[PDB]
Amino acid sequence: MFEARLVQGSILKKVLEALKDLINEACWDISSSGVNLQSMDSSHVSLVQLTLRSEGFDTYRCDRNLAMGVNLTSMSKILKCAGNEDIITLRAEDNADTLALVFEAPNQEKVSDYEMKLMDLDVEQLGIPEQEYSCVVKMPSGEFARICRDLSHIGDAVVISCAKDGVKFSASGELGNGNIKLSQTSNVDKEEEAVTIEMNEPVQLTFALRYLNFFTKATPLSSTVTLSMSADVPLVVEYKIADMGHLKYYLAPKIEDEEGS
Amino acid sequence: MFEARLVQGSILKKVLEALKDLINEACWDISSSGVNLQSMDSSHVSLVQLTLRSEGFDTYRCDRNLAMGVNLTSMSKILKCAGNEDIITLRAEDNADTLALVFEAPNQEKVSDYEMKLMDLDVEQLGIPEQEYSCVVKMPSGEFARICRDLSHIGDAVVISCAKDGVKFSASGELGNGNIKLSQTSNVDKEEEAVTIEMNEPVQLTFALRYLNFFTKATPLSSTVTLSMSADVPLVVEYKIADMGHLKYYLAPKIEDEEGS
Amino acid sequence: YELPWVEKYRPVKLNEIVGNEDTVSRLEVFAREGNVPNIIIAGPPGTGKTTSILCLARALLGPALKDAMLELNASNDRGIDVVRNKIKMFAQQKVTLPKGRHKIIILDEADSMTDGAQQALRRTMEIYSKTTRFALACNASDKIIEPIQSRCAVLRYTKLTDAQILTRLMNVIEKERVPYTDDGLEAIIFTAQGDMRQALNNLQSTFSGFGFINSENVFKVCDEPHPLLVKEMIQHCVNANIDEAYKILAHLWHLGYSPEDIIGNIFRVCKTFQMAEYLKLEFIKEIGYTHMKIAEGVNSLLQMAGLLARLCQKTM
Amino acid sequence: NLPWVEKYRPQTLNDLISHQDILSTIQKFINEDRLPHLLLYGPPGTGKTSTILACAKQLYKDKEFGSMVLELNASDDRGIDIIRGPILSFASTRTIFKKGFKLVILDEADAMTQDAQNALRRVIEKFTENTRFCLICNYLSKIIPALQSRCTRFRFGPLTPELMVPRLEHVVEEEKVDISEDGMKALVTLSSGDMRRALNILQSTNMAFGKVTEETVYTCTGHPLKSDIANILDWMLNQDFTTAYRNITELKTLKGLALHDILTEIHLFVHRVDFPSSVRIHLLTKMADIEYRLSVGTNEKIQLSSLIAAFQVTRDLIVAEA
Ligand SMILES: Nc1ncnc2c1ncn2[C@@H]1O[C@H](COP(=O)(O)OP(=O)(O)OP(O)(O)=S)[C@@H](O)[C@H]1O
Ligand SMILES: Nc1ncnc2c1ncn2[C@@H]1O[C@H](COP(=O)(O)OP(=O)(O)OP(O)(O)=S)[C@@H](O)[C@H]1O
Ligand SMILES: [Mg+2]
Ligand SMILES: [Mg+2]
Repeated sequence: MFEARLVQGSILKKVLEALKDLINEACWDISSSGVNLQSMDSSHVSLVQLTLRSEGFDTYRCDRNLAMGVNLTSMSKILKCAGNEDIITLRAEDNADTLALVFEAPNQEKVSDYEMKLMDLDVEQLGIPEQEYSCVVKMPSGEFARICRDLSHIGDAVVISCAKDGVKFSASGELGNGNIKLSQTSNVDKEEEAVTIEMNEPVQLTFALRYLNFFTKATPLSSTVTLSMSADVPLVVEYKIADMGHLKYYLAPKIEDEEGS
Repeated sequence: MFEARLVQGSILKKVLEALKDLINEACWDISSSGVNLQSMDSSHVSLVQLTLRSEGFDTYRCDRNLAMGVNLTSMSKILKCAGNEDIITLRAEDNADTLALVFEAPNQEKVSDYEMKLMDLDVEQLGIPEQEYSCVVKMPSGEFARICRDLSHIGDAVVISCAKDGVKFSASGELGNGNIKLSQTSNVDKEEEAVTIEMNEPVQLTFALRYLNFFTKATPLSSTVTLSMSADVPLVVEYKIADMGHLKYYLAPKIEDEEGS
Repeated sequence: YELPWVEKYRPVKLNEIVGNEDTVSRLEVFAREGNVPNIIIAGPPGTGKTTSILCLARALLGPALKDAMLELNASNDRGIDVVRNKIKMFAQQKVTLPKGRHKIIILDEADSMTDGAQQALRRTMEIYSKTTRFALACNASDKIIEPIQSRCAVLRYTKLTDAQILTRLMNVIEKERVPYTDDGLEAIIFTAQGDMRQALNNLQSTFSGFGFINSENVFKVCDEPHPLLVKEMIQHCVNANIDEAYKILAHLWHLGYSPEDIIGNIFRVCKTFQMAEYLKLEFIKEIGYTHMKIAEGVNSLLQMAGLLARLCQKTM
Repeated sequence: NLPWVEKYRPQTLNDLISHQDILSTIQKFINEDRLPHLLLYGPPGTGKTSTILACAKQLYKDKEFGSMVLELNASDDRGIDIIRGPILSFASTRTIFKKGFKLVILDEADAMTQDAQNALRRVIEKFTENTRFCLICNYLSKIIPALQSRCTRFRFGPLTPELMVPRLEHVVEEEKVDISEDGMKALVTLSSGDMRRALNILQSTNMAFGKVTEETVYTCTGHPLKSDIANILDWMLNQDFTTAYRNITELKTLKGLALHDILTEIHLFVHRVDFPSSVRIHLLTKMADIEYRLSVGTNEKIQLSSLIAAFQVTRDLIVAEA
């Protein structure tokens, strides 16, 4: 018997509006550590890794480990009928197939029990490497979301660079060239508006713009986002939820072969 | 000679967007009691009654009864022309083929005389039986609109169940069942959230979704909504708009399935 | 608000189906084997192609029928978008089912779809074969492409035989306690023209109209050309007579019947006439020639009189 | 002012005649609220639309006739967009009026294709308790047997002249025109057992000339005269080939006749002429062949010569048998 009590529906709402245009079907692993979502997209390029800890929920109870799989657009439309100040009760049992979302409304008088039908897809678990990378940059999430929306217009795929100085965004689009470079943003009053460089080895890699745009729809979950780049292991975009868990997006590069000349 | 003056212009500018997509024309009937407007939808499912009494107007001049037929397509764009707190007047002659709507421009500088033609439409009054309703619910209006918007994401035909416990709005679609039940909201400070049940015998009626959305298009007219239903009587949605009169929506249920055992 | 007898007395188990013999035994074996393949059911309309797969699905799934059974008719939209969305959506749901149980997606009237719909249905049947088993009810199996029927079993339904319709009609008569005569049973067979739902509808129509079953009451509510007069016309055409046959034809023409109705009853009587075999075949060839004239657009009384003269000229 | 059919259209179950068993069964079904989907089929102008409009005005009042009755006719094309269009949306809805079924009058239902009739079969079987269809058609055989197997059919036959003449006497007593016996015989023969063409021909004879006799009807309509076809058959049976061909082609270019009308009137004539059976078979086979040869669109003089040819072989055989 799996029962999770989300304290606020806003974080679930932002998680689902982040994952709405990326994943065909979402798989949840349920254990005493909490809930896990390690999955691929509809095109087998990106990876989603959502971890929700046990202490973040109001009441979290689980007897046996559960591997459920649900349609995602159906769950987006189910969660669309919900407020932002209501506790959310995810219910499932041992030997059935219905996922129940029970929450309050903004009237705070009426219960709302939305049933859903799961899927029977057996998905091989891909092992996350959990290795070190070549560059780690801490940056506020609104900056990354607005620069993804700003950089989607110039081109179709973008090359990003990180070095000892700071982070760099480049786009060789049909309109022309778009190049930004930001470093040493820590000299403000706010603690969110800060860019921190951790590692040494500079990296330049190109990625599709649409996957970055679908990654940046987790904007108000975390005030600060973490970007990890490496030459071999994929690009990591990590949103740290404050008292619930974390959410990582992994993005594979694209081919940019040099000219023969 | 018909002359009417409203106290605030926003009455028409909230009551005519509810008839923008629901009904195709307007049949104004003039009398010493005031103005009324009974229109059946083109699909003969939805019925709109609008009754504005003479005491709510600033001034009201009428001599004999008049039947008037107008087109709502241009009127639904002429509602965008007027302001929100201006003073509107309706003027109609005896033998003329055009009616005048005279008000002030939103600049508060310019007299606006908009002239609209009359469609000589041959319509007849149906005649409401006005039977004793088997269940009466007093509810908020924005709550009803957001619950119709909530069940617009599940199925195309909601189910209203009304028992002595209260009202249960349930939508079943290809996604999954979602039910919302209200009961006993008299313990609130404001008097507009008193979701009250006024009759004993339970009913269970299945209604269309787009029609209830077209009905809930009229939220800011009033604060509370009176929903009347019975075993075979259509759904009655009553709005006590300000002090000048009221509005009524009549909706036939959907055809039940052959679920005999 | 009484239900019509077409859907009121539809059978609920495979033991009550009288149409086929080998195919209903194959379905009875499939209902206990639990390894049901994807099937395509072919036959004439109204022979029971969707009250058999329905009984198989109800005997297979049982209490989990409402969650693990999808009937898709041609009543809804028959575009490519609905088949892409709804069938894949239903196949992707999970149902807690036993070992030898699968979801069933019945596709009634699967012949009206295009080549793209069936060439995508190839992959939908191939990929989800563990979870769900398809059952396409087709009116004509030649319109089904070869790669669809290579990977799925083909089941054939014949037109109801008059003995089987007799057994079903006498079962319905004994169930509803209807008084009957043998001439009324022959008349309801003749107006039934081999179709079961047509037979049940005509029987319930004449029972609601007049009650007691007799051969005169059947043709008051149907009003075909009477088979006694049409059989007399064929008998006069076979006995070297043209004047009496045209007298019967003019009697059936001043009752306002179309040429198509009279020539259809002419062929239906000449199917079950009693004469020589070669005379039957020459008569059927002449009737088919005249029906080609009539359906071409020559629908005068002179064409029927010429048909009568040619039938009288074949028999010396 | 107005045509007589639009003036004197029947509005009562007793004002429609010769359908008394059908009207009795319809009244029996409609008093007990057991009326099924109806399929009224028959010749044109025998009382198909007016019967169901009388039944609709019996069921519904004048105010709710325009709301719970939808009429589709020959102005609407009957394909597959209509059956998924207005008639499905009409049948699949309830009404704020008294708790009764709807009604859809679909004129000329024999012009629907097999796919259209199967889609209509789906719509009919899906919604029964709230909608009762009425398909009216000329040919029963042009619709599928499934559609015949779900809706109750009724054969609206032609009106016998014995029962047809009291209504003609009523309309000649109400409207004072000159009436003779041969004019009434021409009316009940040329009208071919349907009241619509009889009233139209009677009104056209009244408006054109003023009196109704046999020759006035024949001149206003253009039907081939009996003595005309008698002269044609006499020329074919007792004249030379060139003489008969010249006489009949002058009569065709004078009287305005056509060879199809000559063929059907001669076909009606040769079953009065007491031929032997063998030459009757020969004449009928030859004339049916000439009818088909005219149907496929050939020259007309050669088919006329073939008709004269069949009758000349006939006259040789008749004289040789004498
Ligand atoms: N062998 C049979 N035994 C009993 N009832 C039968 C039999 N065959 C047909 N019926 C009856 O006839 C009707 C079956 O109609 P359907 O199966 O829906 O038509 P169909 O043959 O499947 O062709 P489709 O689905 O339109 S392509 C029901 O009313 C059955 O009760
Ligand atoms: N039984 C009848 N008694 C009296 N008048 C009749 C009768 N049947 C037909 N008529 C007259 O003939 C007209 C034609 O009748 P309708 O029913 O409208 O035609 P119809 O039978 O529907 O055939 P269509 O529409 O040409 S296919 C009516 O308006 C009457 O004037
Ligand atoms: Mg079927
Ligand atoms: Mg008509």
